[PDB]
Amino acid sequence: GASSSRNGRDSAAQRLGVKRYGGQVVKAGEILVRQRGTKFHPGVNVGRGGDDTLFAKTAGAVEFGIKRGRKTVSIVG
Amino acid sequence: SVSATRRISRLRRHTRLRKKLSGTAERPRLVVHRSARHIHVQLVNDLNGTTVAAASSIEADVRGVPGDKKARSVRVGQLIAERAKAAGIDTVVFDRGGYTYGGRIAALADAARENGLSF
Amino acid sequence: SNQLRVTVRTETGKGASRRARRAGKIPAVLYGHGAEPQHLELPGHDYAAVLRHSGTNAVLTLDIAGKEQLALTKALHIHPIRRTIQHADLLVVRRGEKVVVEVSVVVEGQAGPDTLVTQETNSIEIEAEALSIPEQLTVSIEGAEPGTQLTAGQIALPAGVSLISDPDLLVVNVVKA
Amino acid sequence: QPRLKERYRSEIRDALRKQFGYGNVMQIPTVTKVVVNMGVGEAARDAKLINGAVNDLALITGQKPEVRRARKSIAQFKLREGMPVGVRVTLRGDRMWEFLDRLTSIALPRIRDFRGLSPKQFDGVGNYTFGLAEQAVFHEVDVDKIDRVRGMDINVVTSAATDDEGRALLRALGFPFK
Amino acid sequence: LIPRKVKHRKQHHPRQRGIASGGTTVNFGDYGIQALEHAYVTNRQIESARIAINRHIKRGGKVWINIFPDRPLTKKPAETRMGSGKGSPEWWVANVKPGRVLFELSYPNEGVARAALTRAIHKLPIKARIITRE
Amino acid sequence: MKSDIHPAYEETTVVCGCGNTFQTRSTKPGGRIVVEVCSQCHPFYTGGRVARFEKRY
RNA sequence: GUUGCGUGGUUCACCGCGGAGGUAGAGCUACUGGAUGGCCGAUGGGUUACUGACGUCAGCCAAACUCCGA
RNA sequence: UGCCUCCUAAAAUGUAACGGAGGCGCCCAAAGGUUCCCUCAACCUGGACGGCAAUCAGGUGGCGAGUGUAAAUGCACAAG
RNA sequence: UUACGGCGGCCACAGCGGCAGGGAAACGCCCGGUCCCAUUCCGAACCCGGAAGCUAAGCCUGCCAGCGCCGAUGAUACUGCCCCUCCGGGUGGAAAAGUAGGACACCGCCGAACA
Ligand SMILES: [Mg+2]
Ligand SMILES: [Mg+2]
Ligand SMILES: [Mg+2]
Ligand SMILES: [Mg+2]
Ligand SMILES: [Mg+2]
Ligand SMILES: [Mg+2]
Ligand SMILES: [Mg+2]
Ligand SMILES: [Mg+2]
Ligand SMILES: [Mg+2]
Ligand SMILES: [Mg+2]
Ligand SMILES: [Mg+2]
Ligand SMILES: [Mg+2]
Ligand SMILES: [Mg+2]
Ligand SMILES: [Mg+2]
Ligand SMILES: [Mg+2]
Ligand SMILES: [Mg+2]
Ligand SMILES: [Mg+2]
Ligand SMILES: [Mg+2]
Ligand SMILES: [Mg+2]
Ligand SMILES: [Mg+2]
Ligand SMILES: [Mg+2]
Ligand SMILES: [Mg+2]
Ligand SMILES: [Zn+2]
Repeated sequence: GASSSRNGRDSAAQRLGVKRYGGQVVKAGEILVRQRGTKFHPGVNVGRGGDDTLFAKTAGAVEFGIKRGRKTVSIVG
Repeated sequence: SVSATRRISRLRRHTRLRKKLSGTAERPRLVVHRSARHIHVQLVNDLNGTTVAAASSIEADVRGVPGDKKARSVRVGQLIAERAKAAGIDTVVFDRGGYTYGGRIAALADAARENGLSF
Repeated sequence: SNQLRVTVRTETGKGASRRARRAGKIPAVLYGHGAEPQHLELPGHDYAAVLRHSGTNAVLTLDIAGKEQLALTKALHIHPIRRTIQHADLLVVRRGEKVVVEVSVVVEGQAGPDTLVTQETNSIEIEAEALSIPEQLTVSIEGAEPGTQLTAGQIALPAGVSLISDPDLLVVNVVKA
Repeated sequence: QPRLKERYRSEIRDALRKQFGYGNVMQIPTVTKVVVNMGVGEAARDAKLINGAVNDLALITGQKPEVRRARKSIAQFKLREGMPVGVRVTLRGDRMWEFLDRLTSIALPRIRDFRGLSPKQFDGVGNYTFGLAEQAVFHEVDVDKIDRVRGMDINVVTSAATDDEGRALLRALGFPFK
Repeated sequence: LIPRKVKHRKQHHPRQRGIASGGTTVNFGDYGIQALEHAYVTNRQIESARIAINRHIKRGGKVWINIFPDRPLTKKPAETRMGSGKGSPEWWVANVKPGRVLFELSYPNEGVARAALTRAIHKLPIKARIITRE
Repeated sequence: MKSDIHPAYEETTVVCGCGNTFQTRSTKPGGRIVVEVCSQCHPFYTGGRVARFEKRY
């Protein structure tokens, strides 16, 4: 019998995606969206992060929006 | 056209610096609009889009100032440096408008840094 | 000429469209010149016969709870397997507007020499007044050599009828073999 | 004040309104720029375009040219990307009118066996391109201080809308057409 | 019939559920064979039905195959245990759902056209029927 | 960049053997360029076998 | 899982409100590929009955296609 | 046989097989930092050598180019 | 109130294209390179000093559905739960496509002419 000598491997799942949803109250420093690239962009009171990690700069409430085609994540203090 | 190229290219430069410079209630944004004859300036407060102070070279006080176009840029730099202080403002952020910092625009900016504004 | 007795639908949905079909009726809508659309039943076989004759354009006279209304057939939804009308789109007309209609092109002639006759489009979309709407418009072949191909341009269409499809729709192509 | 420019606004600027019926004087065509380049493709090998193409176009035109690098590698040309293959100068203003006058007066008849330039070499807007074949067209370079002979092609970019409008401009300046 | 390239040499099976939502009327010709049940119709079955229509009319007329076998099926080597990799592709298959028109025919005679299509239905692993342009 | 990288460029007198003379700004050292032919004295700027047998006889 | 000590409705269900999706479906001149019949016809072939690019007109398909989208 | 990316994976996350495809065990003193400026590939027309395609000039072109390096997610506001 | 100039919201119902008309102040092309500054070459651009010329272009205004864009109602596909041997049915949701149509944007602050 032959073998699947060319296949059989995979990396670990990275647990990416939205971590805090809309209208949800957060603290300062809480990670909102974990992603590769900017699937979401920062807004008011939101910073990007080193590997595009979209955290909170200010305690408040998460709200999603649109700003000229791009979809953004913002915080309303 | 050369004017059609010049309008698009200077507002592409003005959108380029707009990504990093906003202007708020406590710290308004000093926007300059420079032309071949006159220069215009205003403080825009980009949270509701409301100008709180403005100045230009077309008004009769700057119109009768002797000298070159840089001497009339200092005079309009002095006027918004007191219409802002009359409005309760002492710090701003400077907006090039898409032009190069230097020449007539830096002379407007140096007249504003001497008469009270602290950018 | 086409007396068609309709009745206004009571409840609308997936469940009520199925129950109307078990009574032999056809659900439809009536939307027209800037009005709110009407939701209404069709008698089924009496609507199936009136398009079995008179073509599919077939200006209808409706009886909407005692009220009369002239309607063209905009669209039909045929089930692919049962081959039965599921839904009808009816739009109102008033005695002549420049409404758009596709109409079948019937083909006449004799491929005398070594010639096979193929037809690509079956209907051209002409625009005509909203009560004439000719039954079909013909096309003819004079014994065409494998070659010269007849088009939507140089079709035989009467007065008031205008070709607004394209004046390059190849309706009949003739080839060798 | 270059003498081809004062001759341009004297009668050429006014004769074009009567041939082409313009409504406004901001529609009269004018040559905006003259671009000369070498195109030394035999500089991917041996890398000597220094004295060759740079030091003569400075003498022909009056200012130092820009060196143009290659944008994509082509194997058959032995061409690698980022390698100097072209040398280009761009002439505006008074050095443009002093080039076009010096070109048509004492240089363009020095072509060997010269019977005129083609009037069909307009691209569609009214920009004219023709190609020289040697450097000895110009007196400003000498045959004894140069390396191997090479040619150049010269664009004349005008404010003209169409071709015969641009053809009537360059005819009035003094291009000889056959 | 065989594709000249596929992007993916080994695929999952096409899914035999649903009613055909595209290709369900006669477009090109006059008479058409319409499918009534799900099956995988291989390329060997289509060529047996193409030569069966063409040998019953023999000249005159035009046959359309608006079905292409571009989905590959795989097969293990013969006397093998289960599971040491997926097998190599063996068949080429079109996914045929109920409603899908498979063959279309133009012919001047109604009897010979309807009888040339009946010979094709006996070469296919489906119940089917003959439909016309309404 | 418009300083002492460009070659020298000043006024230059051009004369032809025809008698043409005009004044430009060029790179010839001294400004004494002399041509043998110009736009005024060049040609193109101002300009059968049956008859062969007839000429013989 | 059970049991001791804590804590107390924080759990769970339904109703309403605020949110992120790319599956089923569908679509493709919206991309990447596959592909049927025409029309046009690059070039190849043998001077032009064969190849028939690119286009365009109709009808289609896809776990690793997606302008869409429960 | 460890790590990384995709599909399987059933629209959060996660998910198996000797299931379907690929990469990694580096490279860069700039290919890092900041400041400012620019817009691509393809197609068409014209042009000494010069050709399908080098360099040039004018059109058209909203991203089909590009990204040190696999793929996904991104990036024309540019991260090119 | 403007066939005004800016700064934003907004990111095609707002774009692209076509055809007309506009110049008070302003916006522009424009005329020059002495001085700050500038071009991998070039006062083209960037920067500076000017006001002879002109609305030709940008910009603005009006009109065009042409190419794009937005797009129901109804119906269908699919589907949660339930009944049911399959087939299908009951209840609650509900597309994409196409059609009727819409649409040559709308709103805010400052300046100028007018109020
Ligand atoms: Mg993964
Ligand atoms: Mg890092
Ligand atoms: Mg389909
Ligand atoms: Mg709830
Ligand atoms: Mg909800
Ligand atoms: Mg949802
Ligand atoms: Mg996916
Ligand atoms: Mg599917
Ligand atoms: Mg394709
Ligand atoms: Mg084809
Ligand atoms: Mg999918
Ligand atoms: Mg799930
Ligand atoms: Mg998941
Ligand atoms: Mg490996
Ligand atoms: Mg660096
Ligand atoms: Mg890396
Ligand atoms: Mg960069
Ligand atoms: Mg005025
Ligand atoms: Mg200048
Ligand atoms: Mg005008
Ligand atoms: Mg609906
Ligand atoms: Mg829709
Ligand atoms: Zn002479």
